[PDB]
Amino acid sequence: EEKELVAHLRSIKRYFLMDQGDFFVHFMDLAEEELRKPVEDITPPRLEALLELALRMSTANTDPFKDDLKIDLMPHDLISGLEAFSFDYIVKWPLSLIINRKALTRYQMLFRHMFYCKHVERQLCSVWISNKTFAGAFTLRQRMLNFVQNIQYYMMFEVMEPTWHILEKNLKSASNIDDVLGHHTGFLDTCLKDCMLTLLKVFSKLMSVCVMFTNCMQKFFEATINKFDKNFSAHLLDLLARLSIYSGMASVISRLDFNGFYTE
Amino acid sequence: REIITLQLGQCGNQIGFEFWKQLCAEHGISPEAIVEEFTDRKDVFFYQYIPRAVLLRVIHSILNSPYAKLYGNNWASGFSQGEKIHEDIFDIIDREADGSDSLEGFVLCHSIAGTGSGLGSYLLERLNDRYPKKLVQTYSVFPVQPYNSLLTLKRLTQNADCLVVLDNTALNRIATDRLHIQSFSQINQLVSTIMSASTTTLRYPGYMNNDLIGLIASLIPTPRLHFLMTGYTPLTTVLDVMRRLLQPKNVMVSNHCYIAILNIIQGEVDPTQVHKSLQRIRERKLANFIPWGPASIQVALSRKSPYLRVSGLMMANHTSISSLFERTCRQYDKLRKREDNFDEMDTSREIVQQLIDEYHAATRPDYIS
Amino acid sequence: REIITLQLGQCGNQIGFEFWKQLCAEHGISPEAIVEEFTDRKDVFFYQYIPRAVLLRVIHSILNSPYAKLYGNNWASGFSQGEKIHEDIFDIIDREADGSDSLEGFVLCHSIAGGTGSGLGSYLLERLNDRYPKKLVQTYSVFPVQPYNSLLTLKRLTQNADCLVVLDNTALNRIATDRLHIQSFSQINQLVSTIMSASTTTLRYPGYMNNDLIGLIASLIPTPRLHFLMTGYTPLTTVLDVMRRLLQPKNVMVSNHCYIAILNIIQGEVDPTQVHKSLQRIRERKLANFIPWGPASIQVALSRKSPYLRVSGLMMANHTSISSLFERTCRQYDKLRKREDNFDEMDTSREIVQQLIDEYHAATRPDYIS
Amino acid sequence: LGQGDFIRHLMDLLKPELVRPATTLYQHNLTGILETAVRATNAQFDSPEILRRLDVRLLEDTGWDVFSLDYHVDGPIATVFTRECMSHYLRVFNFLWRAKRMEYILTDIRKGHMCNAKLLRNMPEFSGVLHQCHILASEMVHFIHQMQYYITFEVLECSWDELWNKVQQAQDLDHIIAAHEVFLDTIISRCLLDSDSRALLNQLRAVFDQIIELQNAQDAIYRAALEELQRRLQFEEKKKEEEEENKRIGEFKESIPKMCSQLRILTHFYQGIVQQFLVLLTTDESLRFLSFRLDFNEHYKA
Ligand SMILES: Nc1nc2c(ncn2[C@@H]2O[C@H](COP(=O)(O)OP(=O)(O)O)[C@@H](O)[C@H]2O)c(=O)[nH]1
Ligand SMILES: Nc1nc2c(ncn2[C@@H]2O[C@H](COP(=O)(O)OP(=O)(O)O)[C@@H](O)[C@H]2O)c(=O)[nH]1
Repeated sequence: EEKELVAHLRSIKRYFLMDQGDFFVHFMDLAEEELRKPVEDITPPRLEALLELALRMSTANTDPFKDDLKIDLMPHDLISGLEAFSFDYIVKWPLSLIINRKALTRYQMLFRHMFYCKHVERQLCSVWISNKTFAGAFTLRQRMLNFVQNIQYYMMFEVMEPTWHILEKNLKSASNIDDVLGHHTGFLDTCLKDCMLTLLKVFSKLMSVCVMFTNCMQKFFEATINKFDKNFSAHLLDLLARLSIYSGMASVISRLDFNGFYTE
Repeated sequence: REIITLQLGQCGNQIGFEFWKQLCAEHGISPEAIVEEFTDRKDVFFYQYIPRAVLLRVIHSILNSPYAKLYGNNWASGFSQGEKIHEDIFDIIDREADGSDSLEGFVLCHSIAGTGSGLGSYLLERLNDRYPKKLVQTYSVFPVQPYNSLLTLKRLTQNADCLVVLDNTALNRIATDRLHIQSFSQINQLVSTIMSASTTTLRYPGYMNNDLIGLIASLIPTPRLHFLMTGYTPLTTVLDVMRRLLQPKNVMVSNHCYIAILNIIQGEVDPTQVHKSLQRIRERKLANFIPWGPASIQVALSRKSPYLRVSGLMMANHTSISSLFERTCRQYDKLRKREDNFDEMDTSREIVQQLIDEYHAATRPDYIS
Repeated sequence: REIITLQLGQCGNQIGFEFWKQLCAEHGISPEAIVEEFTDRKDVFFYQYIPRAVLLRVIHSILNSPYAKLYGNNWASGFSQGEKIHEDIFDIIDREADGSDSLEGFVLCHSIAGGTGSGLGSYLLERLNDRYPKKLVQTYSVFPVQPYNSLLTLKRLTQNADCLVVLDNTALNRIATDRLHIQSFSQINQLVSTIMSASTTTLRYPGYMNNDLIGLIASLIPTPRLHFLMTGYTPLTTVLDVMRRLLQPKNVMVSNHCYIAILNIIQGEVDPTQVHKSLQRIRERKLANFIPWGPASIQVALSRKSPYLRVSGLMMANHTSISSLFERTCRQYDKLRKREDNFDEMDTSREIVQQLIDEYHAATRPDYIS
Repeated sequence: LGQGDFIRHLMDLLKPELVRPATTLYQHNLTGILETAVRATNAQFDSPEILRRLDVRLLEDTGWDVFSLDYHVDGPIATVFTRECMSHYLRVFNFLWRAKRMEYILTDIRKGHMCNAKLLRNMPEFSGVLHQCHILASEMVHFIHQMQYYITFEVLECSWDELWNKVQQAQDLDHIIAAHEVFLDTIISRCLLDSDSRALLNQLRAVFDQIIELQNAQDAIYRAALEELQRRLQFEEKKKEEEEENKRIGEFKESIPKMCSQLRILTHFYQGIVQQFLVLLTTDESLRFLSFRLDFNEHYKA
């Protein structure tokens, strides 16, 4: 009731899990040119001025706790400039027992993994208009767009959402703080497990050919489009081979292919 | 990113005037353009509140309506007069463009059946000249009539980056079957239900689909196959809604397979049985897709306006839309054998034949090359 | 320091009377020029209460108004008649001037569209530049044989008046049809008086800065030629929203290009700590451009609303686009010069306004100097 | 100086006095001037008690270096100020007095130019060098008219708000002293009057000096054009000889490029002391809000 917690966890979810859409489509649109620059070249006084302006102009203006978002450029990538950006959240004392630096970097580990997948299909969909006024790349763009927009749907409505839906109800029947401290870390270790965050590094290298293919099309050859095909399609088949060999982690295949394609 | 809409002809005005009325009520906005006290993103269509519309004798009917404080029959007559006011109507669109922060699209509402046909053919040509990076979606409505209809299709197949078909014939059936009307003042109520529920994901921000180019690039795989049809069941679980959208009784259309499906569920249904229904739809095989490329079905949830129960809308890219063209193509040749160059009609005739062939080639396991 | 205002012609007299009505309502002063019981520095525009006005048919309308206790169509005819009564009006002007402790300026409210007010204001500006050499002259001129009178007024205003504020009836009528739904003079004059009263807000309510007319003038006008300003009034809530709605072309009373100087006046009770964040974000998003040669910035100041009478705001800009308007007049003059004692004064006027338009067009270049 | 209305009139009356050297200045004369200002401005409608303590004091050159107000306070109220708040206010009042005369100078120059061009607008050979006199002004008044805002909004209106907020809720007179004592440790810090920010203030003084040197090199170029104009008026009004003046008019045109080399070297040194000033701000946090005020539209920093 006082210094409420359930009305405090929702605010973190809007930015960390990127629930709020109006805030990111307007932030990356403003702070893109200033993120492609390399690391140790961008002034944080320039980013934070855009973050503050991104919140107020968006529909996140109705948020009492919005003033606790800080920019934190990580030194290491998800083992520069763009791959070294992640929000940071500062909280007061009494709530710091629940959401602390030990269990906030986890919110910051599954954020960059979603800011990467949101960035690629943001520009992959941007080349969609440039070509529309040499003609065999449209059927390859279909192979990557129907992959990221089939991972994002599984990553947002059938992974974190279900776990979050449980946590909200699982905090109405709490009895003591060392239980809430269990229903929380019991929610972060599940999101990091159902997602590919726990190894499965083939996804990391799989994303390289997607973003790089956007660069080739942005340079406007015919022997290079077909070169990406044999390279990306081979990397995708390595994924479904390892995603299938297990004891959901199996329903993901039904999301990747729906027409019986990739039956090889 | 803002979307400035256009309304041409008696049709475009009437559907747009009733589209805004559906939106003005879905938000807490009085018809006096004043917010009522009574979270929903409203900046895309409204400018801080005024709608971003550029209309073009029905106008007087709007100026007498309580919403006054919110703002021949030849295809050649439409294209000719549109050239005489080239600078007039482009003054308005340009002054409305730069005043906006960052323009995104041009949702254009016009019927291809008098002056809206010839004028809309003129605009879709002129927009691609000056604005080369702006999407142009059109909510065209299907009904000398064969001539004016197909001539717009020449422009709508190479200029408009999207198109949503809504034929009055299939609508009239649903007007007769489940509404028992026998009127324009009634079928437009269904059209306004389709137009408003189409952009429900832009006005209510969710996980994805926070921009118009997100709804477009997912369905339309190639620049040519850019025609979409709609499906709206409520006239109860997610399985109840998903099964009804795929029935041919609900589609607003009078081998064959789908290309991409997007489901809009505006209910408060818990997001846990969303994957179970998709799993079931695959098993019973209620719909088939293209064999060549990987085609998947996507479902999206949203939140109903509290100021105004489960609904559902489906954006479909179906090859069976090629049938509507053939009806236009057929009646043209009959009028071509019944009666300064008359070459534009024949040149338009050729490109429509290229399109229909592309559809019937899309259902082949070797559509590539 | 006391400011004396002058009202010429029908338009000038009407807007001045409505401005005085608004200002008397803002303070506790009854129409009978008696203070009502019910901090606001009122000595600048009022004399201990009587306003410092010099009115020059509608005078009968004012005398029949409840505020009685408060006091041809050619340019050449106006100039001649103003020359005829030089001493008569200047005795009044001089007695009202030397009666004041320390005079500061001469606010002139008149319409340059046509009639006798145009030529009379021309003559008065010339004679005031002659007699008083140390008095600033600001002019709330209102824009509409009309092109002749207008261009002559511009010729006299581009060298004499040390400042000027434009007001076009076309933009006012556009705003009236848009957001007031009028289809009248007595309706657009309301908005005009609102803008005018909000213009001199910082002089009547003392703040940290802007306690004198020079504080408002010398900040904006960088060179003696570029002395034409435009106005914007957004409230028809944070300061960022106000500043974002102000820079929209939808509100500016004006029918490459860049800015020379911007001034914002905020009359609300807003939190004054978010203004620097507002300016930071405005610079970030790059909503407005500045001159490339000299360092030009935007200034913002706050004030207090009249308690006897909510967040409002006004913007005064020095935009190079204003020259466009002159061009139209110029153009029309040429069209009037080829369709029909010496008739050379109009030619000199055309010459000097061409000079001014050329200077404006050269101001937006990275090498405007020299 | 939070009144503005009163300090404006007070700077117009002390102008004829302080220009003289300090040796001819005696305190008993200035009090009549101060009393006159309080009667003229809006400060007359004020509590008579607080007006009994407002007086003058003479610091121990020129009259603009030894004048300052004191507002001495004795009695029970003296346990809040404690002889140290009165030794900090005068340490602040000097910085607000300098940054106030450096502005009323730059609105006097900007007033001269509005009456200057209304006289000598008939000499097309002089506007070439008169122009450099305008640009250097409008480039100099920006640096001052912007620093005035950082003084108002980011030093006074912001640091005073954290004081009136910790007073209407404080109590026991020991949360008031501690709230008023830190209110004098931020203003000394937000202004450049700190101890470790010495290199910054002495750098600002040079910019304060260049404003005076312009005001001295301006009237010299201004008056030299009015003499030649006045002679040119009388050299033709009495007669309406011709060869003995063309050499005087001819040499007058030859002295113009000499004056142009002054304003060309004065400007090129003014920009060299401001572009050096900004580098010193990147040193302790609230100063960053000043770098944006000056560098708006990036007129500097290339
Ligand atoms: N769905 C629908 N279609 C309409 C409506 N009103 C008109 N239409 C269509 O618009 C066509 C007539 O266009 P018309 O008004 O003559 O265009 P105009 O010449 O520009 O005025 C008809 O074929 C109708 O199919 C309406 O209320 N609803
Ligand atoms: N904006 C505005 N302009 C006015 C108003 N009344 C008159 N005018 C302008 O004044 C002009 C007429 O001036 P006029 O009275 O004939 O001048 P006179 O011959 O000296 O009396 C018209 O062109 C109008 O544009 C008013 O109430 N508002």
